[PDB]
Amino acid sequence: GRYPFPKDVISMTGGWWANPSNWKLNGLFATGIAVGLALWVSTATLPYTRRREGITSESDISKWNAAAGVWRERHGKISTGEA
Amino acid sequence: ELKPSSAIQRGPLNKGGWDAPHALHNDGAIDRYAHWRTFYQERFKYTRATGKSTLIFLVAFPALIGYVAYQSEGLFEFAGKRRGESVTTR
Repeated sequence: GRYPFPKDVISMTGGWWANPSNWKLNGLFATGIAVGLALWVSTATLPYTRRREGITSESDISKWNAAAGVWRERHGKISTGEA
Repeated sequence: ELKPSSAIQRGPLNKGGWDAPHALHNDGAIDRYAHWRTFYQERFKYTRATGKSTLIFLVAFPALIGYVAYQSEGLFEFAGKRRGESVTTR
């Protein structure tokens, strides 16, 4: 279409047809940030990740159920289906 | 005879400042619309429609919520239940 547009206002998105001249140059910076962002984050998030299945033993969780029974018998609790 | 003293030398007031150029061509219809709106209460009266609205939202609607709130006061106790447990307290 290419209708005339008032070039006075400065928008954060650039405006109507932002085609600035050093786009070959400034893209060397932002992508240099972008890659430089991502690998910097991915290492930092690395010790915060974990494998879901198989983090502890079944023996630990079964002893936790044993501790549940020891707790619940001391409180004297009926089952969910007992009436 | 009784006029204030001659030692006043009073001057006319300014608003102080600059004539901003008028960035708005006001519509007299829109202006009298909004001026009709913001002083609605100075011409408000009682009709059947007024009475219908103030029947509902002033008396009937709070009485509906009062039938809700006091009758259902502390019934529900949704903390952790079981299949077969009562849900209310009454």
